[PDB]
Amino acid sequence: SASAVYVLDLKGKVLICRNYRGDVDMSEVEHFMPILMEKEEEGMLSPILAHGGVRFMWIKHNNLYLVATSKKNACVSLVFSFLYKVVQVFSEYFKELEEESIRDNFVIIYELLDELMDFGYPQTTDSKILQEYITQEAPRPPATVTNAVSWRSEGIKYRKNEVFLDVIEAVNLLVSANGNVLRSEIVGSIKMRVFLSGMPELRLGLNDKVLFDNTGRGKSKSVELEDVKFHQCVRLSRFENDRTISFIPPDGEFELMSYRLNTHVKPLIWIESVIEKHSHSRIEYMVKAKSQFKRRSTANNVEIHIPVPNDADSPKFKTTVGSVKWVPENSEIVWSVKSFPGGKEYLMRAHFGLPSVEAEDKEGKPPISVKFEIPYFTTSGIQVRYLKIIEKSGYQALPWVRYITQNGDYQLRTQ
Amino acid sequence: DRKGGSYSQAAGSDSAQS
Amino acid sequence: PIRLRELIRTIRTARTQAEEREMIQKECAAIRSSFREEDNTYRCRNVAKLLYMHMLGYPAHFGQLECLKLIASQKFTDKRIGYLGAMLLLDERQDVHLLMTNCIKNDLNHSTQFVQGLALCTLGCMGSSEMCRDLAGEVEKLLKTSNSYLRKKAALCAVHVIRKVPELMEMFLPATKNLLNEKNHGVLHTSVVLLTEM
Amino acid sequence: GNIFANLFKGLFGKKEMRILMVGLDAAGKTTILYKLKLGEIVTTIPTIGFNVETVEYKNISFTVWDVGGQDKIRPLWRHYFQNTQGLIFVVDSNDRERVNEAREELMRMLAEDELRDAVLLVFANKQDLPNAMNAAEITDKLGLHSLRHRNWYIQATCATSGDGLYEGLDWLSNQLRNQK
Amino acid sequence: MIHFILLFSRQGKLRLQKWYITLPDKERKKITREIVQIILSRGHRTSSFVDWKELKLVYKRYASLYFCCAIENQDNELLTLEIVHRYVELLDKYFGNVCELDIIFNFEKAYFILDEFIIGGEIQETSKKIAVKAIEDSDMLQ
Amino acid sequence: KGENTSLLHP
Amino acid sequence: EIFELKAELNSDKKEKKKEAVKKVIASMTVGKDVSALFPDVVNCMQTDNLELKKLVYLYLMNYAKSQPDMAIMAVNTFVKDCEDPNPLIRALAVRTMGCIRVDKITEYLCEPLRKCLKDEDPYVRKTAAVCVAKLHDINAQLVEDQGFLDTLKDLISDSNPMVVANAVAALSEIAESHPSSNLLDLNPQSINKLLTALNECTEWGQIFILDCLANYMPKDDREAQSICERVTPRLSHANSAVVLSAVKVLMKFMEMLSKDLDYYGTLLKKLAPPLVTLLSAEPELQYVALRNINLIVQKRPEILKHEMKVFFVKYNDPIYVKLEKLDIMIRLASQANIAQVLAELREYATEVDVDFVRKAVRAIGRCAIKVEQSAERCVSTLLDLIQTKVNYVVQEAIVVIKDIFRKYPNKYESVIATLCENLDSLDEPEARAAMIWIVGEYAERIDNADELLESFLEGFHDKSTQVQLQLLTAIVKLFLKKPTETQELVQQVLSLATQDSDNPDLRDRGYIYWRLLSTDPVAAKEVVLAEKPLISEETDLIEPTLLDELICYIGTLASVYHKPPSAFVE
Ligand SMILES: Nc1nc2c(ncn2[C@@H]2O[C@H](COP(=O)(O)OP(=O)(O)OP(=O)(O)O)[C@@H](O)[C@H]2O)c(=O)[nH]1
Ligand SMILES: [Mg+2]
Repeated sequence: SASAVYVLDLKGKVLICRNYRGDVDMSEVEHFMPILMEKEEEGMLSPILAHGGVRFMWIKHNNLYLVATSKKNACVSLVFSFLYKVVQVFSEYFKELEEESIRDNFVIIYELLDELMDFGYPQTTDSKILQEYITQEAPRPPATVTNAVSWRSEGIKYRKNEVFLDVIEAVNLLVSANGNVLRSEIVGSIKMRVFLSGMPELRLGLNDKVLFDNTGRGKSKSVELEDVKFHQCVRLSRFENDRTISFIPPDGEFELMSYRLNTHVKPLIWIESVIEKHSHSRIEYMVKAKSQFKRRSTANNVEIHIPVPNDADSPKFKTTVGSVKWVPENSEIVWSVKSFPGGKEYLMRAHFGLPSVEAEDKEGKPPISVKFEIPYFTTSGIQVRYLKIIEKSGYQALPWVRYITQNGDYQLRTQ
Repeated sequence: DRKGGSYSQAAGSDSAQS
Repeated sequence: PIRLRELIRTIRTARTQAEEREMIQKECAAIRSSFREEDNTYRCRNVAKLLYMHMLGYPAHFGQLECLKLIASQKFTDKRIGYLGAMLLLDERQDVHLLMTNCIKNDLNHSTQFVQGLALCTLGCMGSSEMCRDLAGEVEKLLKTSNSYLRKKAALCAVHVIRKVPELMEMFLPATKNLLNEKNHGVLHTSVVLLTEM
Repeated sequence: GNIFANLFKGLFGKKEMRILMVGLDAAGKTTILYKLKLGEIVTTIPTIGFNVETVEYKNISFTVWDVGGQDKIRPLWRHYFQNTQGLIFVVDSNDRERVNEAREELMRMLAEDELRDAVLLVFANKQDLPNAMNAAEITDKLGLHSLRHRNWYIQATCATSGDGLYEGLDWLSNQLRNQK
Repeated sequence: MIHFILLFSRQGKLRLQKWYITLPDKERKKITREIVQIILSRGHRTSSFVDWKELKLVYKRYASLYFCCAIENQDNELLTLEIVHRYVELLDKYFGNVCELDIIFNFEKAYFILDEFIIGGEIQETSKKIAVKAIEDSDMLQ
Repeated sequence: KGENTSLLHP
Repeated sequence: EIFELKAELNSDKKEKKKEAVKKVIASMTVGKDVSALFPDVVNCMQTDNLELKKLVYLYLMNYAKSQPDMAIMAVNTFVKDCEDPNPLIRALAVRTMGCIRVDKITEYLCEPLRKCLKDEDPYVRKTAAVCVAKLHDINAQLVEDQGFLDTLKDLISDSNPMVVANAVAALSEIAESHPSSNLLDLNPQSINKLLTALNECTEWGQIFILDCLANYMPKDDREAQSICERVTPRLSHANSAVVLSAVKVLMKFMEMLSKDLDYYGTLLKKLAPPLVTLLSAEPELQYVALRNINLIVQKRPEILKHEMKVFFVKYNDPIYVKLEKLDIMIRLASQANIAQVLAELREYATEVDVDFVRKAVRAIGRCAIKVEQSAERCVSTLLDLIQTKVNYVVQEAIVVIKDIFRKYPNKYESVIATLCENLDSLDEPEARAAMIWIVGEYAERIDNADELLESFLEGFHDKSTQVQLQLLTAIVKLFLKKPTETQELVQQVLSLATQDSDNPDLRDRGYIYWRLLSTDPVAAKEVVLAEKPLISEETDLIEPTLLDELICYIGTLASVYHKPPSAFVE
């Protein structure tokens, strides 16, 4: 139940404001900046502020803070979801989210803001559907918004019927400084870019552990997805009844399902790093990277960030394979490797200087984060089985999909 | 070609389960 | 060795605080690399950049020994940069100003009237409770001279020492006697300030 | 890449080198540094700070950084440990009560993991009184042979006259440069 | 004696700083922020004088960037304004039509002028042309 | 801008 | 400027009117008080172009409260535009009519709203559903006079599930401001009809079709089981708010379910994965998710009992998420994951956030107090942290040890020896008092307790009131326990606290101690050095009455602050 959705800037100027209820004075935004400054300088800054009886719940964008005032006990989660939908719409309409578009796209921004939410209740958020009634370059609204299917416009015709899938893996690892891994979760993400003719009803089928157990095939390699979050197109009743994944894909690239399950297997990359930090004299970086992944897979663009001293200078890198660059902006040793064959082992021996005078305040120990991205490798073992493309007109679809394995929260706690 | 693994064709349904 | 003007122009191009921090660190890494090589040619520019970064709100504790080295140098621009660094990033609680006493004493008897002025100004601005104990002997020597451009600095240094060391005012009584007949207004003002402080 | 300019410079000499000057107060360090630079015995007050100079001899720029031996300046020797290649030890054999303190200071300064490439250079100063020991009694008392991975060399230099300075400089040059 | 002098811009950025008191850097940073907040939160008719922590913080901005000082509670207050005006005139005369751009880029010259004019919180030269001649002689030395 | 303006305009 | 703009807007060329409208819209966006030309833009309002009418409507809505008097020249335009065949124009007119906050304009707007209420166009019906609520917010009695509640109720009984969701949201908004008289509640048939459209509503429509059930209360297990059978599928929705609404609805409906049946276990097992997946949301939604977990954790702690690893804070997590992670871990702290909690807290004590360090120390103390099986491990961790020589860490550990010794001091005599020489130069008032209390209460394992109290007696007259009282208590306890080496110390304390002590409570305490000492020193052992009863720990669980109402308020501002919905609204 937001009161006024506004767009701020990095200096406190309200780039654009659009009140939906009028229950909050338009001059209350002037106190948001001083309140945020007071909160950030005392450690009490929060995305949801409070100006007397008025709360300012907002998120931080690339260059603007999407603040939305409210007064009653509105659903803060609803406000956050509306802000996220607005950010996604802005990203879909404008390729960049900066001040260069707020002062230049006011003609369409006001229309989008007016159409998106009325009286504090958003009603339309489909960027592909919204692109048919509000344009920056108007006919009656499409029947898709009034119709039940509000994510697939009817009458779409293409010369071919190509659906490209993207099974992107997310390897998140939380390795403590003692050498054990605490949080090792794998978050699957099936992102497809559908290009079909008509309103096809895709019937996705994978090698799910629950599906295999129900069929009676609970003995082969089946992914044990603890959490499966389907898109709005996926029918919840069909999935709940017998694990039937039936949904009409939209036109373009979108996130169909987002799997999330834990993993009890050894890490793909083992990072044995040591720190021979002499007191104000020098330091050594005995970093060893052991690839526990399969030797048949190659991790393209391996980037193991090694946080070196913030005041380190005159650095030297004695490594084995891969370029080693020290970035003073990020204050870390960027162990960049282009191609790392599975089972490979690269050894590096860093050595940098240190000022004689000690620092005034502590600097902390940022965790070492690898940036491995191994294509054509599914760690969870989930394999797509079938995709029932059904159309009333009748056509022969050509489904396609690729598996990409990358690093998620692949951090390693330092000593 | 494409970085992250070559795209592969998918089936239509579980042909082995009718 | 980038110039101070170029660094200021680049910093003016920084919009966000996080990006400004990265840009400042980009120059700080190069300054640290140049200082670790014991650079002596382009030291003035690195010192100016470090002073600007420290004034910008960035840490510059590593740029302390380089100021002591530049203070005992022979060039004039380097000496001025070292004096400015000692005045700005140096204080009584630094614990690194103890070695500057020898440089101040060496520059206290220099033939140049500007290097000695810079040394006296640095001592007045950043005098400690111990540097004045070993510098009071040379302060009185410059106070009894006839240099008008130096009499005002000597009076200020003596006042700063007496404020820092109240038990050393007994050594200034026989130096300011019969010093109210100065024609210059600055010398008279310095003598009046010293007398009021005493 | 081509380094022909480096060879051309080396045709007349390119190496300069550096040097350190540490030790206790009243050890004749300033007078020795002045004689090395100028060639006269200059009268100087105790070094509250330090003295940094250079010496041009044998085509090598012998940069000397004099360090005092004040109690408040004893822990300040770590400031010159950064980007330092040489080290010279100036003993005071005329102070029996301060010999143990000088040895302890040398041992503490020799117990650093940053100064490993700096060879030992023991200079026997105040070689004018009959109470001064030889070039072996001081070394035996200090146990200079017990310095593992340390190239030490004791040299007796007379502060009033200046004998033995040239031999010490030649030894330092031979220890620094390993060519003809 | 002036405890400190801080040349701060209207946006809050500080273009000059010279404190005569030996205070910690975190304490100095907090003091500067508090002074900027207090001065930045004051009207145009506040008398240009603030008693912040038993110190008569006097502010007299002649441009978008303002000026500030910290004198002990034992001397006159208009003397600080006169000294600030004299320093502004000296800075304008030494450079020539001094503006905001010349201050950020030429902070080294401003620091040298301040050092040759005010030392230790006290004044060094009452005149305005002798200081200019001395600064010119020091700069022409190379 | 507001910065190129002189301090006292003399 | 203004005159030129007015001349351009009072022209006959549309190529100038559109530019003038764009300039007027940009000037207001740039922060220009353009309300002075409100009557001048009114003439150029009824135009065939749709790109210009929206700007005029926006200007009128933004320039409605400022010039209510000049707003009377727009009712005819709204009436004429409320009948255009194009649904977009009618929807825009309906949306702009309710946005005008004019008391003399809403009276005449009832006829167009009534005409558009039964419109065949679904967009028009959806717009009118919000317009009815907007009008009722301004004039509550006007909506009742116009008879819109009956029309709103039948909207739920119609097709176009988006329009149904909009009507449900409007009815909920109207009933929320209502005094509960003539409630819009419906029988199970209405709930079933709403559920039949819940699988067809949009992403925003699901929250509306889910909040209505938050007020209804089931009466049997069969109805509750049937409702849960449809609320369960909502746990697999990509919208993080839809998952939160489904979880809140399931928790509300679980108040009538029977734990003896197998439905409670299935509901409990099918909801842990949803909360776990919510923990991987955007950083802004992280605070809301943590607040919801904390508010649900005090009601049914058997759901997320095995979910401890996902509560570990990340290196890039925000401060508002880092603070909540410690509270979540403390609320889920048990003997099964005591070692993991201790390991996570130990790594949280090497950070740089002083507030984060204090929160970690408080969480470690709370975990030690809650579970007595890991008290030795907590004490060892506190001793190791104190041995690291951290001023803030030492100050937090002093209070932590003071709190731990008060609860379980039976076997804490082996830690006083290390705490005897612990850099007592710390000036923190919250730590000096704790150290003094520990020394006084535990002045049996410290053989030099009298000597340590001397350093704290130098400025007891100007240290603090709490510190002075703690020192006076410790000195009295030491004198009562060991009166041989503290005979003169008691007299000195009595003289310094009763003669030169101006504290009223401190003076009263000193006088009472002196009277007790001069009356019967033997009885002081059973009077002052007595065995205090078990200390009642501050229960962090909320009252069952507020939690029951807090369950119904899920995902709103009343859940993040953990405060009543009537104690925070104005
Ligand atoms: N008679 C005599 N005295 C000497 C001789 N060499 C050094 N000294 C004494 O040693 C003292 C040291 O003088 P400097 O070399 O200038 O100072 P330093 O050795 O660096 O000692 P500090 O400045 O305190 O660190 C002098 O004051 C001399 O009295 C010498 O050859 N003959
Ligand atoms: Mg000397």
